[PDB]
Amino acid sequence: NLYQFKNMIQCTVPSRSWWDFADYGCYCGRGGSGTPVDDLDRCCQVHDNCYNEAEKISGCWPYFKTYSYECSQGTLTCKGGNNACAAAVCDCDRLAAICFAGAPYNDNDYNINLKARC
Ligand SMILES: [Ca+2]
Ligand SMILES: [Ca+2]
Repeated sequence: NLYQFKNMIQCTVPSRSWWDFADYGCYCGRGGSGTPVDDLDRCCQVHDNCYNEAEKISGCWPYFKTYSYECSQGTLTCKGGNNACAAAVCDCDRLAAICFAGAPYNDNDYNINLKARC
């Protein structure tokens, strides 16, 4: 569920306010298309793709379905016992939260002119 994803980003990118990822590049935030603007945007692109794949599981609604996970220090894990939809959504969220921590965040890529730049 979105709340859990938020908590994962809060946990993997402590130095950046969690809400900074909501409207970044061509893919971070509601929807997305075009060529990713940088590595962070590519992380979002793959996350978007990941959710699309999870949605193929009947009745699997990524923003809603809750899953079991833990985030402590140097660990972010999806726990067992998650059903197929929760396991797929947790992995998409875990891997994106991690990927976000590997990419430079460029303030020039926040809230861009989508028509011109994507
Ligand atoms: Ca998106
Ligand atoms: Ca925007």
